[PDB]
Amino acid sequence: STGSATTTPIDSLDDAYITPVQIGTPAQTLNLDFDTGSSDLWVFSSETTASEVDGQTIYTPSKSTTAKLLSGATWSISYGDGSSSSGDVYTDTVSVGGLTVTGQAVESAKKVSSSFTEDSTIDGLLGLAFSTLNTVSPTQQKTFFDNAKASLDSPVFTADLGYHAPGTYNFGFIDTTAYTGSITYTAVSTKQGFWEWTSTGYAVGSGTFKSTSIDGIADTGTTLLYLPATVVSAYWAQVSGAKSSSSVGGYVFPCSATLPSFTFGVGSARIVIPGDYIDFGPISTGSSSCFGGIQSSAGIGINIFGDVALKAAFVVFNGATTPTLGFASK
Ligand code: NA
Repeated sequence: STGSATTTPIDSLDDAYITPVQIGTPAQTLNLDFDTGSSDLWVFSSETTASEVDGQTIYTPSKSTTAKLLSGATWSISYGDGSSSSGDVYTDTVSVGGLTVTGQAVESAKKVSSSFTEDSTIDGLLGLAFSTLNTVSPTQQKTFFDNAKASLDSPVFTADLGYHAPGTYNFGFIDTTAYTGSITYTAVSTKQGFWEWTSTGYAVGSGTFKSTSIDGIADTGTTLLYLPATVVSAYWAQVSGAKSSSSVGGYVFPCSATLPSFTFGVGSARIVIPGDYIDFGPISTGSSSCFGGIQSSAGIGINIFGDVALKAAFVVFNGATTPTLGFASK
């Protein structure tokens, strides 16, 4: 089997991407944030505290003839941005892009933090990291990918995120039309439950490439590119008037600037992030200070290849017995 679904930016900055997901029978379609940095499929639901719902579409298990309470199971998750959610669990039929899993754990939120409530466009998350991070207790649950895997034509999914445009998540096949050149595969460590890999270095604009190992994760659920402070300082030093603002919470730059590209290494291959991809616009409406898309990972404890980096590539998440990541230009 395979599946193929379009993923759409939630706003003009590509802050996140939503993908329609069918849950239950008859289908209830919710728009979920596919997150390769977490392992829970959770949704706004008929159980979510009413004051914490503001415009989201909810899953109502009582209306699904295939829903069953996973008795005694609870979940609770905290993300890198300080957001959180928790609740109970149902099993139900879940379909993505025509690929169906029966018996998928659907984590129903009873509580969500303010950042979820305030984002009316995201109806929940669909985690795509390794199932060892799933927070369901007392019986940990599998991701949608791990449940689908054995049915798939190939044990892979691919992320093809757009810059200010829709893109695609495919399951079970490589679309050889969706990228240029060849795919370079690199080793993954699953020790922390993430798609963790080591980039071979970077370049700023037309500068020379610096060969240096940068361990980090491929995380579609993170907007920005978080890298070591040395790398990030080297990037923003090429932008006149850029600075790190403790008041704003990262590097800002004059909105009048033209940003340089940023290149990262994948083995001997190179992925180029155009400068435009690194502009996240005014820090507040009408400001002439703009927020940067490359930020320091210092204090986060891991480097994160988030959407800024991933949307410059066609990315293969190879979930074979020895997992690997693949990157191609596009
Ligand atoms: Na922000």
